Amino acid sequence: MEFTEFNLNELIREVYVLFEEKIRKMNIDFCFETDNEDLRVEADRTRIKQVLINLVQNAIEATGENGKIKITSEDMYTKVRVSVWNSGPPIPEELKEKIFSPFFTTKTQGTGLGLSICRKIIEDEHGGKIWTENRENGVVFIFEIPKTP
Repeated sequence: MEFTEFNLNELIREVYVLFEEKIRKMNIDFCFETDNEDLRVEADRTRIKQVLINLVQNAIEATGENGKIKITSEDMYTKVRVSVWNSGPPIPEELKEKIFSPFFTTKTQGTGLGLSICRKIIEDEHGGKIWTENRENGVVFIFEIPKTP
């Protein structure tokens, strides 16, 4: 695991830069907002990164050309929350939970949403929570981790 202290907002930036070319090519309107530029946490930097990478990849794929992605990060005292919202069709409430389970079907297209590993990292490793809600003309994926283990 190796837990290090880092600016969580630095991870968000690295992941935007990773997908920036694609986001631009697709004419996706991207927004990042934080209520605290220095959002310090002790966590497994590599694994949290992996979660953000998956959430942004999925948001790009779900929103499609001319879509919209917003990431927000929030300082909540002893914990942080990161929200990755995309414009696009809602996830049916029935797959809202199911989506984080180790469930698998050949019906799923592409290489998968990778959300079981996301839940493994956030909840099982970090003691936090990850969930999804339907919002605006879109869908949001939210996680919360404690600031310290």
